[PDB]
Amino acid sequence: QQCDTVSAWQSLRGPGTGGYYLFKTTEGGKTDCTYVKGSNFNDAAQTATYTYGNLGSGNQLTQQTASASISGNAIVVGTDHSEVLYSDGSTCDVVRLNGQIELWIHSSATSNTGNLNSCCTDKFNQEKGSRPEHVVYRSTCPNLPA
Repeated sequence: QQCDTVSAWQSLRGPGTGGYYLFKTTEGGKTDCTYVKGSNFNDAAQTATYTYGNLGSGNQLTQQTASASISGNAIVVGTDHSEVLYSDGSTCDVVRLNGQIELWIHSSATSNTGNLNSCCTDKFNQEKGSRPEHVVYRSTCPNLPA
């Protein structure tokens, strides 16, 4: 019931393999197959390399890298501070960034998007209020870089 979230670092790192697709967001105009993928995890410093992007041309994911870090209860990539609203550290995250509510899903969770952690879906549904949602992930998205 309490749906106790993991820490921002535990969210960022996740299972420590694979990556995350943006599943739902309040933000319109988002490019299909938006994703992030962490690597080079430094548990002591709570830093990682992020590779991120979305669907580009030629049915290929774009890739750009950045240092990811933690500030308070936010995952920091460039100037973006994504505040962790709920994460299980395993399969899904709900974050707030630039006013938007975002539900991210691990690559392992993409085949059953109707059976996600109830804590994630409840948090997303509560926090979006009356704002329309947008679905960004589709099954035909390419696999993540690696």
